Amino acid sequence: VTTEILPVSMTKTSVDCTMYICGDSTECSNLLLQYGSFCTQLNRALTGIAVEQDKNTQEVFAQVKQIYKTPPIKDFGGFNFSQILPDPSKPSKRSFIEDLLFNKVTFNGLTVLPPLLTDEMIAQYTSALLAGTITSGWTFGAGPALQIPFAMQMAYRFNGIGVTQNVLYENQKLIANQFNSAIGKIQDSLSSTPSALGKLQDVVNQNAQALNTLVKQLSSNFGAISSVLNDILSRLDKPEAEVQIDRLITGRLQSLQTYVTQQLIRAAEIRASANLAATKMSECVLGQSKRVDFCGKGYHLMSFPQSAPHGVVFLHVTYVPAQEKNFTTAPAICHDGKAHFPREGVFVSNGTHWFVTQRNFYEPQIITTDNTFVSGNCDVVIGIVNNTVYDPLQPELDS
Amino acid sequence: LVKQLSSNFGAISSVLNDILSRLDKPEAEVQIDRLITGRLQSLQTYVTQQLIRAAEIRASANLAATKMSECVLGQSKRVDFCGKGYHLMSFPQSAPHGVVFLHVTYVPAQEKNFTTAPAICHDGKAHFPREGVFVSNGTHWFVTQRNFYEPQIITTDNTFVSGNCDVVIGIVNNTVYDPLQPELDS
Amino acid sequence: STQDLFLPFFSNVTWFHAIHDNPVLPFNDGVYFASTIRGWIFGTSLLIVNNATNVVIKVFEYVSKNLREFVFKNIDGYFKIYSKHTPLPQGFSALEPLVDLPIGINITRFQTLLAAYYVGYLQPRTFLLKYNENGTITDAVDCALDPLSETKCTLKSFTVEKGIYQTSNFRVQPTESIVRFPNITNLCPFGEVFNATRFASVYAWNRKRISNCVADYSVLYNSASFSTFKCYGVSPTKLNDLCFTNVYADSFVIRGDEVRQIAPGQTGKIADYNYKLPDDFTGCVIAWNSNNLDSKVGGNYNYLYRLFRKSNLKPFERDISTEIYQAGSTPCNGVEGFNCYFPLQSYGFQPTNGVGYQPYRVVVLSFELLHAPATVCGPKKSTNLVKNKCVNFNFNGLTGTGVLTESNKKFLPFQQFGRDIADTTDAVRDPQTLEILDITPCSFGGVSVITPGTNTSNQVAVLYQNVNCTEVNVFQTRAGCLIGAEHVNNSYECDIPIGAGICASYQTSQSIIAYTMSLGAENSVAYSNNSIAIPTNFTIS
Ligand SMILES: *[C@@H]1O[C@H](CO)[C@@H](O[C@@H]2O[C@H](CO)[C@@H](O)[C@H](O)[C@H]2NC(C)=O)[C@H](O)[C@H]1NC(C)=O
Ligand SMILES: *[C@@H]1O[C@H](CO)[C@@H](O)[C@H](O)[C@H]1NC(C)=O
Ligand SMILES: *[C@@H]1O[C@H](CO)[C@@H](O)[C@H](O)[C@H]1NC(C)=O
Ligand SMILES: *[C@@H]1O[C@H](CO)[C@@H](O)[C@H](O)[C@H]1NC(C)=O
Ligand SMILES: *[C@@H]1O[C@H](CO)[C@@H](O)[C@H](O)[C@H]1NC(C)=O
Ligand SMILES: *[C@@H]1O[C@H](CO)[C@@H](O)[C@H](O)[C@H]1NC(C)=O
Ligand SMILES: *[C@@H]1O[C@H](CO)[C@@H](O)[C@H](O)[C@H]1NC(C)=O
Ligand SMILES: *[C@@H]1O[C@H](CO)[C@@H](O)[C@H](O)[C@H]1NC(C)=O
Ligand SMILES: *[C@@H]1O[C@H](CO)[C@@H](O)[C@H](O)[C@H]1NC(C)=O
Ligand SMILES: *[C@@H]1O[C@H](CO)[C@@H](O)[C@H](O)[C@H]1NC(C)=O
Repeated sequence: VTTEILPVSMTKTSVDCTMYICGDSTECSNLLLQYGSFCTQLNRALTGIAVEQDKNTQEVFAQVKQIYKTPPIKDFGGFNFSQILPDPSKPSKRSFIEDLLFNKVTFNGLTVLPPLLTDEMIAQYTSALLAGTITSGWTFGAGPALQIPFAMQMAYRFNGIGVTQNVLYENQKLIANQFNSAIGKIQDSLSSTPSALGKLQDVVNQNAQALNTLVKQLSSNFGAISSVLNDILSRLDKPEAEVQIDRLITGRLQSLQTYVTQQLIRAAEIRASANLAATKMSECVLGQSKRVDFCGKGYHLMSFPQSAPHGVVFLHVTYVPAQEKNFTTAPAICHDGKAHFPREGVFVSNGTHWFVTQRNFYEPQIITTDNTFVSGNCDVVIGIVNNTVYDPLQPELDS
Repeated sequence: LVKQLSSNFGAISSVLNDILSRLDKPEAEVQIDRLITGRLQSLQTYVTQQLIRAAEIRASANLAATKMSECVLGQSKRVDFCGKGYHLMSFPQSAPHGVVFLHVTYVPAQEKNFTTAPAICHDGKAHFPREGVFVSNGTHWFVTQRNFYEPQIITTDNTFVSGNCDVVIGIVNNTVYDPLQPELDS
Repeated sequence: STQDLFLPFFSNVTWFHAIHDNPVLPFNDGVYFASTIRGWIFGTSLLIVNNATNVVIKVFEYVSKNLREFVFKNIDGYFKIYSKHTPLPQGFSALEPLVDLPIGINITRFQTLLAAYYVGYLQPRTFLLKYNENGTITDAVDCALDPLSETKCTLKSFTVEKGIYQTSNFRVQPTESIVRFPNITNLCPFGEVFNATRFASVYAWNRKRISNCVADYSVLYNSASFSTFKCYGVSPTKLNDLCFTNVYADSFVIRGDEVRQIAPGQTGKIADYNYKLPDDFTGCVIAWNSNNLDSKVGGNYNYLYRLFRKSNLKPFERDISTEIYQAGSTPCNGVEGFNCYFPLQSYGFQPTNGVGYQPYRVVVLSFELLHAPATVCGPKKSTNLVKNKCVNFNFNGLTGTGVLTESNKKFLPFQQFGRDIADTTDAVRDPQTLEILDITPCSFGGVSVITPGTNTSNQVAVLYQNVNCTEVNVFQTRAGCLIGAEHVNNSYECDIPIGAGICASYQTSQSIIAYTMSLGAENSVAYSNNSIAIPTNFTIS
């Protein structure tokens, strides 16, 4: 179980250009009128960014038609999702890991606009996706939700990675124990390491730094006798106060344009990240992905979403092979001058004689006419070996 | 951008000919420099915003190209990349400054509840389905494909054996019809 | 979109009757007029008459179902008239101008000679004009009549699509003005430094330190005794409303035409050898001829200057050195002669000299705008102190606007100002008493207008962003204060996003409703450990 943290949105800001530049002075406002519609462009740009943030959140999290609920009794074949399912005790119906994540990300015309979706709404969406994956699998993302036992779902997914479903049903307890242990280890690795959420904190810090620079830039003279419009106006007459105020306007307008340009660029970056998070919610959560390294490291089984401040955290559950063994193998087998190839798997030998096994989990089986298919004679394949192929009808053919 | 030419930017007029037809070189130069400063700032702003919008449009176009390659020239297993549902095929249609994909998908419908088992015990042997699931309508057990109810008799052809029926959790007892013995008239 | 004096839409125009005598009318910045009355007296002068053949106008003379609509106004004396023959009903009918009188009468009255008529006044009201293809105003929008018209002006359209638009910025206006100067009474002794008997000579210019007083610089630039009275970094006009820490009157007497050397960045004799002002000088220079007493017959050589100096000077340093000046390499050691000069010489001031030669008294008033307590203030009256209200305060000469409150900030006895990240005064100390009060910018925010499409309706809701409803049918969000929306307890798909989970829609007697948006239809999958749902059919989507 591995985490992937993706930023989805950033803070929605608005700046009254005419109030940042000209606080409440009407001399300065009339003097800024003759720069045209720069203020309108700036506000339009920032408003577009702000709308885009809510759009990104919708695209990532609003991927369920209905709000699915987990049953009261959590009998999931030994699998325990208590740490990722919502806690009804808390006022905000958040999971333990979501609470853990939310504790680790910490005028002059500037306002911060609230997001359209509250953290509670996002937590509801995440709980719905979780419940859908737990109760219905990948069906709820492709149509109506169709209930299926969780062990049978995980067998489906095991087949999806090329491992027979007997392998899960015969190791169900071990697989559940491994999963629950890995979730606990996620809990711990997150609660301890401080910079696990560096990406979201970085988004936050970038925004704060930009705003602080913007604000400090009002203490600059830009060539004028003072950085305070009132002092200029309380000391000078109209014709020369106008000169000083024009200097200040030029400077503050340049500063604000720099801010807005940088924010547009960062918003494009964040939009890319949110589109990636949306694709991962569709392909990893609402389905089983064959794409390598797209849903974690290993053969992807299933991902679980968790809300985070301005972002999403995917818990990718993958199958990692282990405890390798060396065998000698062959592409085909000669039997009665016929070349046999494995329908599904490989021919291996422990040294003495030959078996056929599936490629991702050693499960040796007798080489029969059911595990193999014939194509040609045994004089054209490079590496073909001699061995008997057991037809399971002749010894049965007592009649 | 065009309206930004009606702005003075501090000059006495926004019209160069007026400044040139009214003032001599030394001071007309001052006023024209104000106008140049402002109009150049406006043009730089326009170009920067256009670069940013062009980046957005390039991203959208690359997405559309990926969708033409994967949804139209092939059949995609990527969920929600080519419409909602199990994707069958997409068709393109040109549009002003863009493309329109008609995604044809298969959406399951008319669900039915069944009771299921992961495996079946027969002769001390655990049978699992090669392709599909075991279901029961209440009386007999059948094996069907997972996305369309099409029940079939559980045979030794619809299933494979792996182990005994004491390790699978939820295994049920039911007969597995070998299609050789009643056929074995000889 | 123009910004002119218009008749605001849907306003109260008086209706007068003449027959049971024309009544008395005022004339503000402008006037409207209509009728079913030929003539219009003015004054505080102008007169118009229709002899049924040509209009006659006098002051100057000029000659040239009748809803005869008229508009009159005066701007810098120019008197504009507009009118139209409309055959107060509905519709639009723009008024072409007919005449302008470019003379200029101060008008504060209005009359009429000769029925029933109408009168409406004009205010500066930004309008959005709709010129049709044929070039005629066929429609208009008053940008301040209502929120919908403000939205139309902000979008520059007559149709508004459904949505939420921030149209302007709300901010509380000040209730009253405040002035807090120190309780000082003694006048600054300006007559002394100005009417002194003998100003020290330019090489030993004498610097009086005016402090702890009330200076009235009004009388300085009122008196006409000064040939030159010119200030840098400040205007004399506004000197009576500034409070300075202290003033330095550097007085001396100099040559007649070497006066313009007393200014920042100046180079020459007195600048670089005797007295220069810093390039950041903030203060006034006063120079006036002293031929009346200073210069006498025979040569008044009792006023000195320093001719030779080995190098230049700092701003504001004095040299009382009388030591000889050495030009060559041979030491002099106190004896004149070969290359041994005396650096001090004497002005030759006789009334027989030229006009650009007489002695000029020069006093340079240098001001320091430090943050120490202000001692030299202006002749401005202090007022009372008002807290918990947006006011136009003036503490020790620094203006501002905001709400004053009791602060718990621990100013140390030497501090007089708090300061913000943006060099904004966050807190201040009263000069009259000694207490620390916090300054806070009185509430502001954006004003968004929730409107369905103008096709659907014309009523709107208004969102005051990030403000309480107490400083502005009414419903408080975490996005601000909504006005004009009904808060239902239901939950629907979001139509118009307000924020913080709140959406707004036009529906039911249609109205604007504000609700908490729903994420979707609840559902509970019938999950059990031995149940599976399998499809029996499909749709091709
Ligand atoms: C599968 O669904 C289709 C509808 O998508 C069903 O078709 C309809 O059948 C009814 C009566 O049988 C007709 O009145 C409709 O005109 C049919 N519609 C179409 C589009 O063919 C079909 O019967 C369903 N099959 C099953 C087994 O339920
Ligand atoms: C699930 O795990 C939690 C620890 O996170 C534990 O308290 C709880 O008992 C577990 N539930 C089951 C059924 O094992
Ligand atoms: C396979 O044999 C090689 C022999 O060089 C050895 O290095 C390797 O560790 C063996 N692998 C396993 C999984 O035992
Ligand atoms: C190989 O496997 C067979 C059957 O599993 C066993 O009989 C034989 O002893 C094994 N030999 C080696 C070398 O592992
Ligand atoms: C494998 O390599 C050995 C020697 O390295 C050679 O004798 C043998 O024929 C090769 N077999 C195949 C299938 O290439
Ligand atoms: C396999 O058997 C055939 C005949 O049965 C023989 O010709 C061939 O050499 C054998 N191959 C090996 C590797 O022994
Ligand atoms: C399956 O049974 C449950 C019982 O809780 C029921 O709610 C659900 O509608 C059933 N499914 C179908 C497709 O009828
Ligand atoms: C289940 O199906 C079998 C064969 O299709 C039928 O004989 C039996 O009656 C069915 N039982 C129920 C409960 O529908
Ligand atoms: C399913 O749950 C029931 C009780 O709710 C239990 O008796 C049965 O053994 C369970 N079977 C499986 C396969 O979990
Ligand atoms: C299945 O059959 C075996 C013996 O044939 C029996 O021991 C076992 O209890 C049966 N299982 C059930 C669920 O009846």
